[PDB]
Amino acid sequence: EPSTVIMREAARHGLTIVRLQPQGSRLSLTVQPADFQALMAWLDALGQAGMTTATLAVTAVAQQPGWVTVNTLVLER
Amino acid sequence: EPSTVIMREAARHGLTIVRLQPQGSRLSLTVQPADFQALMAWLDALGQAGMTTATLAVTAVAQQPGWVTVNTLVLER
Amino acid sequence: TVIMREAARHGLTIVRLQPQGSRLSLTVQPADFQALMAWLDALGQAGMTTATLAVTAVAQQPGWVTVNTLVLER
Amino acid sequence: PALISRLGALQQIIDDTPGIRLRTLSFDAARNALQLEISAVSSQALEQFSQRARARFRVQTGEMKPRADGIEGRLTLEGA
Repeated sequence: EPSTVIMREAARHGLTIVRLQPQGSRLSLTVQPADFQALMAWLDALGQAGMTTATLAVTAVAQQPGWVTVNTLVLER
Repeated sequence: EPSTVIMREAARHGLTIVRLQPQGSRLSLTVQPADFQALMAWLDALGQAGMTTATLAVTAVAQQPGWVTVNTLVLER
Repeated sequence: TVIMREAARHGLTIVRLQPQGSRLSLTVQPADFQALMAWLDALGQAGMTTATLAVTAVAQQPGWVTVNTLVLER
Repeated sequence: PALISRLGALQQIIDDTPGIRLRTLSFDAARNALQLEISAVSSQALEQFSQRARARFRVQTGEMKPRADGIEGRLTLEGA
């Protein structure tokens, strides 16, 4: 169940999902500013569960060392 | 957008959503152990936004004075 | 035993009084809940506690309940 | 929302009373039934610190049906 695995792992890595909207066989996610390390751990975990990262665009937060905004994120099964 | 408002308010009250699965006009939520007061504040906020609490079952965490596990939670519009 | 004397002191009645060893199973008439609690709390003083208590709030009741089950001990 | 909104303070003033604790709570809008389950963490505090509590209900828009007590550090309320 794709949405459930996304959300469970999100919580496990200290991330917060705001939006979870499909656009045909792929899900567009909106995520709160995050520790980049945690973000990668999360996406890596999802990869192991059969959801691959289709698109990912992130920008560093100034002035927060280690943190990024997730500008685009699209997952696919 | 119902899922988005639920999740944004959840974060605003220190709560973590793990599962968000519809039945139809009602959404079954799975929620991590929570401060009961925060839970109610959250549900009350959602009530003001037009999603009312249809079902709620909680049990106290025996070693944590203000905290509960959320056994069941179903919202309806 | 002063169950009956205290009952009268708090208004309304015990109907049936069957022991089953150190515990007494009571049937009690519909009562004002506050009066019932005053009564049981009085019985609590000097010994004799409420072991079991099941009540329903009889419809059209500013404070009244029927006593479905009641068992005292000590 | 006299039903939902009165949970919380209801939880607190219960949990605040020296001797007892809200253990379990259930609400079903459809069945209009609020099942409470209060427990003891002592030895006769569930009768003492209780008479009081039925003054707290019936000062808003209440729901009180039965109240079962079965001394398993156990008190089962229904606000239906």
